[PDB]
Amino acid sequence: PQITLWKRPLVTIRIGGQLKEALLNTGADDTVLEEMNLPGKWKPKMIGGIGGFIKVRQYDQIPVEICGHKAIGTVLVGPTPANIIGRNLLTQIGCTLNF
Amino acid sequence: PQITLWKRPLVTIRIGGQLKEALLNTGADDTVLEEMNLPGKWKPKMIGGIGGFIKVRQYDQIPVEICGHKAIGTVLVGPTPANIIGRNLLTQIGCTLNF
Amino acid sequence: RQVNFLGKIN
Repeated sequence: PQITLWKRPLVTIRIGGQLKEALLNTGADDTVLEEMNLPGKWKPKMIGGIGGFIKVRQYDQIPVEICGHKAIGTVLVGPTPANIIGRNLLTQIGCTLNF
Repeated sequence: PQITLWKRPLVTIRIGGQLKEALLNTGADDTVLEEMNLPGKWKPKMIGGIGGFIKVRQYDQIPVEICGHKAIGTVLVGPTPANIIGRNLLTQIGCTLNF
Repeated sequence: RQVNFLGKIN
């Protein structure tokens, strides 16, 4: 599909069983999801953005379906103001920027 | 052009007659550049991200050449972690996400 | 690393 940028590029994604809306973010190296009680082992991490850094939990090899396109990789969970899909997963679904 | 996301989508831009490198960010509503001088009047503003909010200077109707394409719009200047080209200007150059 | 999400002006 082709997503214009008039509005925030939010799409439906499937992860850990749940369905949620997330922002396709080309300005994010990693994928960050709003707090959710995912099972499994994790490693502490610190990710930064405008305003500063936040502490998050890093889960690896987590399946994430993006707008029907299947992917699997590292997912960060923490106090982010929005569910964010970063390049680590966007590359897996063949997402590109075009103009 | 078509830009893949295996690396950060950085491009060169022309602003205020100067050249700079900026990140094509679909996860940003606005455009924010590191501290610099820009002609005209500005208004104090605030914008937030993952780490919270920061204070910026808001310049309106500023011409910005992005990777060869012309845009003229709002440009925020402040302590951003990196030069960011947001949707306000990405839409002007006809930029879309595709997969 | 860096997750540059940016909301609306405030």
